[PDB]
Amino acid sequence: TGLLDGKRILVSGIITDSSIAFHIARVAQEQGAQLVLTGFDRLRLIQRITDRLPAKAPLLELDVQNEEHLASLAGRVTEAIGAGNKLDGVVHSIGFMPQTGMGINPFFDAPYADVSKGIHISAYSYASMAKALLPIMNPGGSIVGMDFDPSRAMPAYNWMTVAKSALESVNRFVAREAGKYGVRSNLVAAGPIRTLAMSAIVGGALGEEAGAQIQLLEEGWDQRAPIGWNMKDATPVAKTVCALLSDWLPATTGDIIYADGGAHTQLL
Amino acid sequence: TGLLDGKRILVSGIITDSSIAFHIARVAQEQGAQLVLTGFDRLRLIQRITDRLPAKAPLLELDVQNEEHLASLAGRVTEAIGAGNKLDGVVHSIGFMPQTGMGINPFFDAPYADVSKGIHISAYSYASMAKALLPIMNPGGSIVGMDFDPSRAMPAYNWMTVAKSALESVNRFVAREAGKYGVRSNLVAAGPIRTLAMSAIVGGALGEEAGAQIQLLEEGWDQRAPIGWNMKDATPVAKTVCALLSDWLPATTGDIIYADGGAHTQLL
Amino acid sequence: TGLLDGKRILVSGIITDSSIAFHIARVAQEQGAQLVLTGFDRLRLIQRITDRLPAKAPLLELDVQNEEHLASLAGRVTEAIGAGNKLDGVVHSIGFMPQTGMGINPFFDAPYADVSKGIHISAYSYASMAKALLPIMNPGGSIVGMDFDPSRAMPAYNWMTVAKSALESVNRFVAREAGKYGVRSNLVAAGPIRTLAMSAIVGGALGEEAGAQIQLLEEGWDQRAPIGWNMKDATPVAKTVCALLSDWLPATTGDIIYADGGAHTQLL
Amino acid sequence: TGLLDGKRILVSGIITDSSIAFHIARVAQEQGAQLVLTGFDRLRLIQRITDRLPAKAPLLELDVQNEEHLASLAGRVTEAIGAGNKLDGVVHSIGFMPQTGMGINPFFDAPYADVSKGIHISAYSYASMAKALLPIMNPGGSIVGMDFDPSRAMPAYNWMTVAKSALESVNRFVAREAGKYGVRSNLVAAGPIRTLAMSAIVGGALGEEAGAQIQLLEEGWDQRAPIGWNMKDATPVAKTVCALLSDWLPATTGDIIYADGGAHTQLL
Ligand SMILES: NC(=O)c1ccc[n+]([C@@H]2O[C@H](COP(=O)([O-])OP(=O)(O)OC[C@H]3O[C@@H](n4cnc5c(N)ncnc54)[C@H](O)[C@@H]3O)[C@@H](O)[C@H]2O)c1
Ligand SMILES: NC(=O)c1ccc[n+]([C@@H]2O[C@H](COP(=O)([O-])OP(=O)(O)OC[C@H]3O[C@@H](n4cnc5c(N)ncnc54)[C@H](O)[C@@H]3O)[C@@H](O)[C@H]2O)c1
Ligand SMILES: NC(=O)c1ccc[n+]([C@@H]2O[C@H](COP(=O)([O-])OP(=O)(O)OC[C@H]3O[C@@H](n4cnc5c(N)ncnc54)[C@H](O)[C@@H]3O)[C@@H](O)[C@H]2O)c1
Ligand SMILES: NC(=O)c1ccc[n+]([C@@H]2O[C@H](COP(=O)([O-])OP(=O)(O)OC[C@H]3O[C@@H](n4cnc5c(N)ncnc54)[C@H](O)[C@@H]3O)[C@@H](O)[C@H]2O)c1
Ligand SMILES: O=C(Nc1cccc(Br)c1)[C@H]1CC(=O)N(C2CCCCC2)C1
Ligand SMILES: O=C(Nc1cccc(Br)c1)[C@H]1CC(=O)N(C2CCCCC2)C1
Ligand SMILES: O=C(Nc1cccc(Br)c1)[C@H]1CC(=O)N(C2CCCCC2)C1
Ligand SMILES: O=C(Nc1cccc(Br)c1)[C@H]1CC(=O)N(C2CCCCC2)C1
Repeated sequence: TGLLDGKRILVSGIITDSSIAFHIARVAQEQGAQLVLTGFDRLRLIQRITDRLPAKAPLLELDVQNEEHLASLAGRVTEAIGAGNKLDGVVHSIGFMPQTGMGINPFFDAPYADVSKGIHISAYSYASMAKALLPIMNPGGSIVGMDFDPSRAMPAYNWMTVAKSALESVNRFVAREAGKYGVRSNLVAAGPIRTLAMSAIVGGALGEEAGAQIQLLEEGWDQRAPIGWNMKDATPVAKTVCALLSDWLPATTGDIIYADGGAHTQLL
Repeated sequence: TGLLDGKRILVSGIITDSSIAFHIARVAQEQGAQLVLTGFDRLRLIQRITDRLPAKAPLLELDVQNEEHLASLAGRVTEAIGAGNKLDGVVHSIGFMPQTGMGINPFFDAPYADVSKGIHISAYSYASMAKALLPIMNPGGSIVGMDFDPSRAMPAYNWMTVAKSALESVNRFVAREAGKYGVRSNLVAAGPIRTLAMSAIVGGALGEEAGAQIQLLEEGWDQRAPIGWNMKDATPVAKTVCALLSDWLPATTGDIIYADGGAHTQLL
Repeated sequence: TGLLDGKRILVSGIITDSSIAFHIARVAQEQGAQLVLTGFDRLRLIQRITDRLPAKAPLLELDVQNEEHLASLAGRVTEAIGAGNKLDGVVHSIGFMPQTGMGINPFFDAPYADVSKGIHISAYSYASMAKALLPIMNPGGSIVGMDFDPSRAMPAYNWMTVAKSALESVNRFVAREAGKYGVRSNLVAAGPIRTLAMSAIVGGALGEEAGAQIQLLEEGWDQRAPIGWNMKDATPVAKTVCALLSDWLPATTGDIIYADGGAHTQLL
Repeated sequence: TGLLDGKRILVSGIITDSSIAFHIARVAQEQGAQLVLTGFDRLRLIQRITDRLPAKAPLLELDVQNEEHLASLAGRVTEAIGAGNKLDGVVHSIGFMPQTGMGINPFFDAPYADVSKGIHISAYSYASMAKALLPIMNPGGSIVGMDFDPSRAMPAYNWMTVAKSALESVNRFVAREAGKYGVRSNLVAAGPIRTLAMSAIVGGALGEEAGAQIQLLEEGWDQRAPIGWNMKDATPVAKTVCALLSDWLPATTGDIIYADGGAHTQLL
């Protein structure tokens, strides 16, 4: 009876209880969705974290840089949700950039191997996951990825900005493919969320100046947002992802929905 | 139990059974909303049309060019929904441009009096309506207006394009005001919908070349849209408006959601 | 031998020696252009100001709200530059909004008559001037208007933002008409320039909060701009307008060039 | 006495006489610039081609994937233009994507190694070249790269679209670095130019459907462009690059100038 009643949804990207994907998973389950989860590398940790979700959900291993994992993924999902069943939704909440590509390390000093790894995980993998899963998605389905608005440059975000610009472009091409299946593809551009790592960066993990810059970004964000922005609360973001996973945005694809308090619409 | 259960929503803009606002009203009522309707000039016609909606809804007169109508509107709404009750939602589905400002009449030949009238009704009135109704809206509420993507020029749409560009700008300022009330303001940029008037234009009501241009626009739209576009079906648009009226896009304001099949994301 | 050698260019919008148009006129003359000037209302003042330009230029009266002035304009220009000669360039540097539509007066309290007047002068008149002058422009010619980036809302600029959004839309339609003549149409989106009026607003002419907001805008602008921004210097803006008036941007029309230090490309 | 009189400009990207960079080089020399050229792999061919330029220019080898080439580049340039002299301009006209990432090969079938190579050459190298050359650029200098508008998806261009989206993002960060040197960074988004390779693709080199799609793109481009578009003529593009290399766009950085006939401003 919830927003997502009866829907089978794959959620990637949980690593801590502060992960945006954890909150996406929690809200989707509150709204009646049946989930399959995917996790990278630390599956014991991730199972222990996801035990706290309101309902049980199978956890599958997925390193998006691993071709074998991607080749087997649809079969492993079908095993978890049962033969003859398909997915209605896929959430990509995956991002990574080596520390040379973010923070106080100069923009020009990031080696391309590092940048390439970040773009692989943060942008190309959105296509990789759609390739793997569209064959087991139902018409009317929905693929959602997470974005951080890269239309303008900003301090420290550096090559991760570039990776997000690439992701936005990938999403428009994934929509062309997904459309053949009756499936939508979209991104949610979220405001800053104080995940574990972000608090670590604010605390200086990538250099003092980067931490200072993020605090400034956060303060400015809430100021600009006409309805404000609470960086400690991922729930408005998770709700937005569930809106796109639902039946209520049926004519939106290849697009970007901004769950950012309206900040990007305001100069000051 | 629907998406809009318990919500009180004002819907403007119904004039025929093919009006986008009629379909918005129908879907909102299907999803549990309690409506108040507003109508321009032809209230007997509009009552007869809206008798076909699934539930009863009070019809109020509102000419957005009439200062008296706007000054009395909140009191008349409060009378209709009962003292102590406020609105959760407001739908602006109002547009007009004199024939000198659209169609085959040359762009340069539209007198400013005509253009000004079109901008008054199509853009300024979004601010007028927000001014009148924000004092009787609840926190968490939502103001939605209808848009037709004006970021690029196109044949025949002419000064109505300009009016929509102005509307998009107005919406960003209305978000700043609405935010003070805990209310969101957004537009839905819809693909072409074959309303009575559009079929009239396709049939040559504003000149043969304009009709030909709209048919080309419509065909191109469905081609570009990765999930296609059915100009005869307003329901995907109405669903999108209901999504914004709901609780499920709580961090989106001053913004534009595209219910256009994804066409604007694709060149060809 | 200058950039604009041999070119005949009409420059509107001079009212003080700090007007952007004064600096446009000065630079164009330095670069070899032969000018015709147009002025509103205070022609004695404007002649006295423009006596300080490096070369003589005929001054013609043009109130863009006056239909007679617009109807006679091409004939008066042809008289000034000589029969058989046409214009190569037209600069629109005209803007106005009543004080109810800018400053600390609330957004919702601007009467539409005031907003309409501002849109007439600031947006519709770009079309009016193109209508009047395209019949006496040479192929390869260039129409340039002044813009202040309205893609996001901001404090106090209010309905002038809306007028600029409308102008951007008008410019795209003027390009369609101008193209028939082999003429380009573009806008220059300038950073903040401390004209007489702006210093007056900073000094509180439209309310204290508006003045404070502009100082904040100015400071933020220079901070964001990767090459900085000097609000006291209009010359980089004037140079950009001359670039568009020249032969060196032959494939750019309906477009917006940002002479803003790069500020709009940067979040922080 | 030309537009670029006295300026020392590095031009990369010549491989045939139809290369956009050849035409950029030709026009810059016509306008008084003194050039240094860089070439990839086929230096005998490139010397023979560039012998046809109006003036002599040293050719240097530069594979942007080669760290040694980049590390030595500034020293080799300084050798060619003489100690104590610096560059005023740098043109990046470099792009590549393996055939798996463009054409009729499905979007999902491009291996990441191929995509990474394309992004390395087409996007990261803009940063690589700026890193190498900013230490030998004069204040007031200008870095220009070539772009093909990737804001919307389109048939066949596929991962090259993604690479261009990344480039646009890189350019905004390169502007932040370049600004420290008093140097601007910008892209020129060109309309389609019928280079050797493009004619090869139109002739079916990357599959019949891709060729058909490009012909459609080309036809639509000229139709939309308000001043038209001649895919056989690179000169308007080269002129635009020279405008950015000149002193006449001094307040534009991190930005994109569209030398596309105005096509991107028009829907139809
Ligand atoms: N935190 C914010 O402020 C913010 C804002 C907007 C968007 N986003 C985006 O939201 C998404 C989730 O980020 P988050 O803030 O929740 O951080 P997070 O660290 O909780 O999530 C990132 C996830 O990426 C996964 N990942 C990394 N490498 C992987 C690989 N090889 N294979 C599979 N998964 C891999 C990690 O295991 C982790 O689960 C990312 O796309 C991020 O860019 C974050
Ligand atoms: N039809 C499409 O293709 C399309 C596409 C995108 C957006 N839109 C927009 O959707 C909205 C509804 O348009 P529609 O196609 O349903 O047409 P419609 O003719 O059914 O609706 C337009 C409404 O505006 C009302 N109106 C006109 N002058 C008014 C005034 N003075 N005061 C109050 N109301 C007034 C009319 O009475 C009518 O109800 C408009 O904003 C239109 O621009 C339409
Ligand atoms: N000053 C800035 O910060 C800034 C920034 C970006 C863009 N702009 C724009 O540049 C242009 C010039 O502005 P400015 O700052 O030089 O101010 P200004 O006051 O010097 O110029 C505005 C001009 O508009 C003219 N004008 C007003 N009503 C008119 C009418 N009825 N007919 C004809 N002309 C009329 C005035 O006489 C004046 O010459 C305007 O379009 C303005 O919006 C200004
Ligand atoms: N042709 C068009 O329609 C078009 C349109 C817009 C933009 N562009 C862009 O203009 C630029 C030039 O393209 P073009 O059409 O003139 O094609 P071109 O083939 O003539 O130029 C591409 C150049 O990239 C060089 N290159 C490839 N790999 C390299 C490497 N490892 N190191 C150094 N250089 C390398 C090639 O040697 C060649 O000189 C590219 O950025 C292209 O994306 C082209
Ligand atoms: O890093 C972030 N913001 C951030 C913003 C500005 C500067 C810097 Br340094 C960082 C947020 C946005 C984002 O994509 N994140 C990712 C970064 C890679 C690992 C997963 C989380 C976290
Ligand atoms: O007119 C429309 N499309 C349209 C598109 C292209 C050219 C021309 Br002429 C028309 C649609 C979009 C739009 O705002 N409409 C309005 C026009 C004013 C009266 C209410 C409906 C109808
Ligand atoms: O007003 C301006 N900036 C400005 C910016 C922010 C808030 C406020 Br209040 C003002 C500048 C930009 C602009 O279009 N101007 C116009 C305003 C109308 C009269 C001519 C000059 C001056
Ligand atoms: O490829 C092009 N257009 C193009 C457009 C649409 C589909 C396809 Br397939 C191709 C043009 C634009 C562009 O970046 N080019 C590059 C491609 C890589 C090698 C150098 C030239 C050529």
